[PDB]
Amino acid sequence: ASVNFHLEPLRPWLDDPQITEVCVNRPGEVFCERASAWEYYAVPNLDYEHLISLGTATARFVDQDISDSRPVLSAILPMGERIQIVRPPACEHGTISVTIRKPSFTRRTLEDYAQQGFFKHVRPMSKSLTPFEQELLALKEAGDYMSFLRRAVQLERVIVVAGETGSGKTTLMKALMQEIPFDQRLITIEDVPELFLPDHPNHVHLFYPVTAATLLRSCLRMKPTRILLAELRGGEAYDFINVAASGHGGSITSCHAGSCELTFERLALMVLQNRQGRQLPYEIIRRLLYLVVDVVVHVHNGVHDGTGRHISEVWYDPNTKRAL
Amino acid sequence: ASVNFHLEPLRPWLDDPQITEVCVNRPGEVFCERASAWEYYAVPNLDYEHLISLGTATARFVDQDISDSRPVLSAILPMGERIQIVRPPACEHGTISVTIRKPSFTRRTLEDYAQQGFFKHVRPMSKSLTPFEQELLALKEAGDYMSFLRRAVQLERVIVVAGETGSGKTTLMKALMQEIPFDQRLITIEDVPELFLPDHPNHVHLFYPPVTAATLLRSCLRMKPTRILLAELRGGEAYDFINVAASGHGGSITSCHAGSCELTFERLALMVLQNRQGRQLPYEIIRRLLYLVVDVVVHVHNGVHDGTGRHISEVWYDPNTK
Amino acid sequence: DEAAVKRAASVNFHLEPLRPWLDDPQITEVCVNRPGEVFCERASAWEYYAVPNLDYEHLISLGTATARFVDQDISDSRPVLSAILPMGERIQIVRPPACEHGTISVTIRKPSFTRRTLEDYAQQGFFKHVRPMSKSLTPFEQELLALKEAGDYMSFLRRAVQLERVIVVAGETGSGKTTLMKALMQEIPFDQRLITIEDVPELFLPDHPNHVHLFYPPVTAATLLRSCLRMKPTRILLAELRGGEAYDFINVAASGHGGSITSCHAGSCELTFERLALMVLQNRQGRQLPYEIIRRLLYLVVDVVVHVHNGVHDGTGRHISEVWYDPNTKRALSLQ
Amino acid sequence: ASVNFHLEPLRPWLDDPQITEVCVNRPGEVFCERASAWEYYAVPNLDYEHLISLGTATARFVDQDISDSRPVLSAILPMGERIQIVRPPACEHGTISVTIRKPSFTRRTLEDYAQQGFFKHVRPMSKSLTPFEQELLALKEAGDYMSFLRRAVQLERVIVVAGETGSGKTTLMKALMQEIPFDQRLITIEDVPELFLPDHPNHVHLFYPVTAATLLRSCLRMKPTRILLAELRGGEAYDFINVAASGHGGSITSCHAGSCELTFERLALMVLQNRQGRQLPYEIIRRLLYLVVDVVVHVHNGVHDGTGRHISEVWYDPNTKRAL
Amino acid sequence: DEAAVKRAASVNFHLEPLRPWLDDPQITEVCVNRPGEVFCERASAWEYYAVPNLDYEHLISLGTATARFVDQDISDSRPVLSAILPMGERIQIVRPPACEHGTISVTIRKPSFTRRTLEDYAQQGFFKHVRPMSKSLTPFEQELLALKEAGDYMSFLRRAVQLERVIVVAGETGSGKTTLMKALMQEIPFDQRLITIEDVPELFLPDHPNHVHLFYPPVTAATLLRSCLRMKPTRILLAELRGGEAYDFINVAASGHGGSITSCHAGSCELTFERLALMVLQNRQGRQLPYEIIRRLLYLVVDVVVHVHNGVHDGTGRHISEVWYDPNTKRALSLQ
Amino acid sequence: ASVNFHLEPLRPWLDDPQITEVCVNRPGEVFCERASAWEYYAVPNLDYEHLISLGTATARFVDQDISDSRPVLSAILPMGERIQIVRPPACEHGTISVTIRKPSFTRRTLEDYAQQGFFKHVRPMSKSLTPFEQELLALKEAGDYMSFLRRAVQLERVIVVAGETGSGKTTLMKALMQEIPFDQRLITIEDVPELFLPDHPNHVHLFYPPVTAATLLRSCLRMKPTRILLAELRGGEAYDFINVAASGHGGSITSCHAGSCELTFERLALMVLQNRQGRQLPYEIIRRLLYLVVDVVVHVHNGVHDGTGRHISEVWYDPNTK
Repeated sequence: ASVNFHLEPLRPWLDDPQITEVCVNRPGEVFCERASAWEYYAVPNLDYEHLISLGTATARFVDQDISDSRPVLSAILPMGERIQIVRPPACEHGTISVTIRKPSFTRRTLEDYAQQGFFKHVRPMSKSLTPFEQELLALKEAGDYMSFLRRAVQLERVIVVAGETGSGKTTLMKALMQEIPFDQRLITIEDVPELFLPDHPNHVHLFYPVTAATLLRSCLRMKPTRILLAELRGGEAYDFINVAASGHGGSITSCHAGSCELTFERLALMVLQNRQGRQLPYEIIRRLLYLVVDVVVHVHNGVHDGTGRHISEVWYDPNTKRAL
Repeated sequence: ASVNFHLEPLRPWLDDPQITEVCVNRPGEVFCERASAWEYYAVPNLDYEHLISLGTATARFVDQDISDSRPVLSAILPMGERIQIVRPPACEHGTISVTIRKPSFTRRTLEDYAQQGFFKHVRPMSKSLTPFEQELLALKEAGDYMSFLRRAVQLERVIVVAGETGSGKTTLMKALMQEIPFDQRLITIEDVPELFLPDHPNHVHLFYPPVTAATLLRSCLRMKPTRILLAELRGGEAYDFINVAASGHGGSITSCHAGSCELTFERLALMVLQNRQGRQLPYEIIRRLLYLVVDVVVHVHNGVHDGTGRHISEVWYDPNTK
Repeated sequence: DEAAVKRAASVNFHLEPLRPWLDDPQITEVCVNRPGEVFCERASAWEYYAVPNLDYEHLISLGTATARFVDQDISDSRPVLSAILPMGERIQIVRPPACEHGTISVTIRKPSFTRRTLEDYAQQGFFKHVRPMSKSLTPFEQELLALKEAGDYMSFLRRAVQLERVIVVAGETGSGKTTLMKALMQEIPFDQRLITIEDVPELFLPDHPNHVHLFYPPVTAATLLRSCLRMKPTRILLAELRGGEAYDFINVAASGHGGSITSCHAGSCELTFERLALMVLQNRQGRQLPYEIIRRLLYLVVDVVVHVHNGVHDGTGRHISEVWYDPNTKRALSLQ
Repeated sequence: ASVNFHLEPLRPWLDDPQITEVCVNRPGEVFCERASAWEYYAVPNLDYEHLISLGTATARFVDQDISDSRPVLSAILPMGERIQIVRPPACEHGTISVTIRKPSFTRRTLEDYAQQGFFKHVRPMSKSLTPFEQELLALKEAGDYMSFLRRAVQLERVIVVAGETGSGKTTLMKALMQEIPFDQRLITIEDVPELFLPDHPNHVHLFYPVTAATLLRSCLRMKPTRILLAELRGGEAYDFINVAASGHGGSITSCHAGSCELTFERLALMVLQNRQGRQLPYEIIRRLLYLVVDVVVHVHNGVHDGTGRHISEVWYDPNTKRAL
Repeated sequence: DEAAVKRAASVNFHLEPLRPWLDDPQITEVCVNRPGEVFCERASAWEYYAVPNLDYEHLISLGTATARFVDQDISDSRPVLSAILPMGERIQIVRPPACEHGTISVTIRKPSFTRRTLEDYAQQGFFKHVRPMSKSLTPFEQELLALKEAGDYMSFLRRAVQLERVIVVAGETGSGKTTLMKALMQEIPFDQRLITIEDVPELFLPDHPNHVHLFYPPVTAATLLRSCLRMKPTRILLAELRGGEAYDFINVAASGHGGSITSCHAGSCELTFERLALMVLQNRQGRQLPYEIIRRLLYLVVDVVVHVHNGVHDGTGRHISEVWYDPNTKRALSLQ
Repeated sequence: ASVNFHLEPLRPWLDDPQITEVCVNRPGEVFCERASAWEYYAVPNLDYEHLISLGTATARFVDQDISDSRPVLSAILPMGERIQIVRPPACEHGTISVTIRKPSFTRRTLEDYAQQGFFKHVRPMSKSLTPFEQELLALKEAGDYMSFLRRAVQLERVIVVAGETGSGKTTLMKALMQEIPFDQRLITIEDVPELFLPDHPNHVHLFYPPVTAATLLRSCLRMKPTRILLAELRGGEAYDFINVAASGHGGSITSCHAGSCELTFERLALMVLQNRQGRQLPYEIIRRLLYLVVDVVVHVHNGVHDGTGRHISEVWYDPNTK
């Protein structure tokens, strides 16, 4: 009842059966998902103070605490909605991230599905690529790497930006992010603010001094279109694999590595830092990386020959992704 | 004697030798198994309050407690019946679930079994694929995926509905559940109420907010279900799921967030490694357990880029691996 | 001195009705399964004797006296007792929550006094049948193997029990495992000593006078299995393998207790071994074993797996799907 | 100085350079080793009380405590002697086991060794057995198992007595122990007193309610001719292997097992209970058992045929001990 | 507001003598290795500039001001500092216990401002030499391989350094490893930026003006290796691999810092990899790696091992026993 | 300046460029290495008290402590010299051990090395067995075990003396030590003083009663020994032993209680598994490390039964494994 009172400013979209998700990224606004598309609404009556009290109320509704020491909260609402709340240390200051995912009521028979054309698009078996994969392979083969990278982001390929320390990985990552359609929901996970999103109104900045791993798990309950982890460095690599395997595509991240092949090499080493990652045979880890990582872009300092920063290699091998 | 008193409304079925199981899913009704088939009986004088008091009496009989914080109870009654009681944090509100399994007393000699045909049906065990499996393989081969899925449910294949979050897995899972014969006993395990069963009168809804999906799966072993319907596999329960399915509980339907059919088995393995026992298993053994237990994986795709919309991208079925 | 002497005299007092069997050098084991009777092991053969002046209360008192002699308690919350008696006898006592109500189980092991030198052993023919130098081949497991390959599964199962093979009855719940297990138990010779371990009284033995029913509601199936090692059973009949006991089962069987029959919920023969292995991993010591070793232990210990299926789906009815028997892998492995 | 005072009654044998070891098994006596042979001396002035105070004095000489809670003590004496002390819980009541091992001063050149015939007895390489091994193999082949067992004990083979529960293993073990020459030093490790030694004056009974494992390690510092562990049951199996691999031969022990092959099977499982035992691949454990265990005698109940207790099998395979 | 503004102004004050380089858009890195000079990276090339009005005390003050701006301390017990300056520059500062006495090391990384879209990258030719599609074969490591097989080890070693191969100088203690390492360092082009990590000042660089000597006596060889990632060295010269640093070394090298030369006490080339693997296991994260993966990392990262032996035994004198070079296994492995 | 003061009696050798190492093993003497050869010098004014004060001064210079409970010290002097100091719990009584290693300053180009013959001796690395190895194999083959053992010590093979307790391993180990050239620097590590060296003036006796055999082995790395003589391998030190031997310290002689040569490697592996790092190594890798590091195993047998008496039963040598 204390929770339901604090959910009052969200009633229009909470009661609208056409809407599947109700998000608050910062005071004053709401983003709602209606048929897989996001809509903006200006709700001024929704102060930062209001959202802070919303958090506490929800915490007290079940065995739990909300904090500064415990900024990430998961809860189930009276009417069956799931709510994820991230507070000010773990998310951008002055903001309180809320994601409410409404229960699914849709009832169709297998016959109803049939008439919707639900069984018309099953890919039979073939090692044959999708039209999108063919397209990317052609652009690469043509040597048009700019178009390749733009299309890869549009076709929601998982992209790892690789490079030697001080290579400009973050900058390239930022360039790639500008190719993400502006109406998609983005969540950034970082330690120091760099991945700003001026053209992507529907976004949440998450911060770890709470780890990158816990934030990645938080994202699963946050309905992002893409997750943008600034950098893979240790045990999170396993969680990253897991998140991407879960269906969260279109991710862009970065990794210090001396080449494309060394990227997969170093990512494997990071997986072995996870308690679950350690249980996986090495060959399985390497297979997971290939199933999940679509593109590796390596940025090179240009020093054995004074060429300056340049891209040394772009790795893309969907034929091993198809087969394996 | 306190438990026996509360058991009195069930005497007609508890004393009938033809009956092996006596269930109460909600106040006012009883379901009984006679020769592997369930029968409904309306029992008016079996209030919600009567069942709560039944629970406490049975708890005290074994020197245990049962309330909101201890909602799952296992006990053995003095006449040898085993009783499983789930109360309403862990089961549907205003509802108590009771399952009484009666002792087996039948005596038959080796000669009795033979003349009744107990040794006549011993199959060779050729890796040549059971009539049913050939039927399912033929449908997939023909590309009749609707009939395939209907038959799979009817043939009690273990089915995992896969897809990314918000791709309609639950809805498909619900569509597949409507293909389960209406006279079968069903138990749902979920954290949000979604898997409603309007056409399956014999059912129990179990809930987890310690009570977990894993404890609820273990509870199901003592509850005589025909199928177990776990809404979603997410962590350590995957191991318990494997174990339950390996124990001979077939016809399960569940879901799993995954980016493809292979990624489903890939993610399910990672979930098994979250279990204390699952961790002891070599990865190859986990992958082998999944193949022995999981018959079908249906992957749902949102069709965003190609503008295809909501569709099935792949159906995995390989009984030549099992 | 006196304190110990006083405590020794009380035990002896309650041992009085067993005095004849306890003093006879030709008797090695002395058992009481229930009020009014004793079973004694003569030359590896059991003999029945009626002792009416040996009621329930006598045995209760016997328990407590023996407990006190070790300074322990045989209460209803501590119903299993092991002790070494004044004359050197090992005694195991199980009381009424852990054994059949209105019964006490007593097993008295007796010490040697006769086999002191190697010359003694040779005199009573201990070195006479050392003839097996452990055959790399199959003895007349080939008889069993032929019956299986001839398809006569009824004879196979009867012979397997007679030949003391370890048998696991498998099937889904409600498939009739217990009933088949009981059918198989009727094939055990009626003069053999049997001990059942169950949660629910189901494995009744009308034709096996020398038996003890043990029960678990701390007392578990595992503690009861360990207790059996100190009773002198011919076979141990654990109703069902469900968790950590699986490891104790393996160790009981590997210690030379043949002819065990048990059950396990499983969807096939292969899924039986699969599920038994998971149960082993529930044990503190089972966890230390590599998976491949657990699977090897199962194959060394488990001779036959009979899987039961309810044919209601195809309309076949109650039948056996598969009988698993592979002494050749038991062989290879044990020789590997 | 407090230690040296308590070592006074032992001066004759401590200062005798001909003697390498000075043992006290119980109040009143001393056993000394002179040229690998033991000698008895009656020393009445050496009370139980004297030995208790000897222990404490030695404990206080270094960072340590002697107890009931800490009954096993290792120390190095002022003049370089090593002393092992076991007190009343861990050793037979009313006794205090002392073993003093004197430092080695012998100086020989390689030339001195040569004239002593030190290089005359090197076994070249052959898979050929020693005369003793040939002898045992012949007795076994002849079917004379009584003579085989007697000779095995005399030839200091490591013997495991196996059997089903209630088989008479201990009794056979006791029968085998009577074949040990009466002038050899014996140490028994058990939980309940059964392995009495009326004809072996030089002995120490060790007890665990301190484990069988810690007692086995204690034996290394106690100069036994043979170690007699009543029963192998868990992790000690590894320590047993280690002790036997160390050169301590002539051991006799027991193990519940359903056959000879099941003995090695069960012993392997016990090794896996040790923290170090777990590191060994299974094949290595099985190889260690074969290198260390010479004979397995299985005692059988005689029940499939009413034959009574008998020996079912005697396992002896030195040809796999030679090769592997 | 004001507090932060006041603290921002102090840093800028001490940044004044670097103002010309900091404001020039064509300059990307700005370094101070010692009082009186700056080195700046123009187009991946270093340039020397003399700045006399930039003494030791200036740099001390610069450190403290930057520390305060992050609210930290650059003391003699905390001599390594990382910070992000007001205009976005990353700055690494090492002071006098951890670097050469009477010197401070400053490295200022500068932010982009120009490469915002993919169109920008193409304009400055970032997509021009993506031509290597990573050859499964050997480029002109075949040149090195021929020199080794021709037996011209002197040319081989010179070329290996020029070709920026990772080189480990191996040998027993007192075999002259350090001297050979110094000989090999003279083969590094004099215009490359070098950073030495040592316990003992030995790796002097008279012919390499752009260098920083780092020292470990908490500051360790490992923390210094991590510090190097934020300076902008061409190569890192760790005097000796001894323990847990081996893992950081592997990660520095795998991150794209080619041309490293180091040493290791070992009795042969094979014993080098053997000992390096043991050092990796001294690392908290190194311990998580299976042994086979550690050995694979070593092969991916270490190009050449030169083993030195003192021929006093045979009377051969100071010589090289073996040169190990196997790009074919590096290859197979990285492609495996 | 406090350390420099106490260093003044060593100035002649600390300032001589031809000298690479300056050692003090006991009061009154110095040993210096000039061109890989040791030289003795009598230094009267270098009392036991002077060396204690040297230790403390050096400790304070690096802000550490040195007494009975902290007897091993490692430091770097201001002129770049590394100094290892062991004081008399951990080393012989009335004795302090000092080792000063001087910085290497030599500059040579690739051209300088070539003309001086630094690249001329690069061997093929054929698995065909070094002249010395053939010599040793021939002696064993001829059955001349005395000459074999003498040559092995001279050729600086790592030798493990094996046998059961009280079989005379120590005595043989001492006999083998007399075959080490008298001008080589030796360091013994023991818990009871037994490995006396009357004919080896340049030596240090290290003792362990925390100080262990393992810490003492690591100390030896900074002490410039020609050979390390660990009395006995018993536990976790085995790993450090392997590591020291793999680091290029050859000519080691040690002992190990074992019932045969194969049982020696068998027991040494078990000892390695007692080390925290040793535990991470697969067993096959431990066994391989032992074979790479251990050249000879001599087994001593008491000859009790056969009445043979004290003799060598087997000599293991297999350079075709290394």
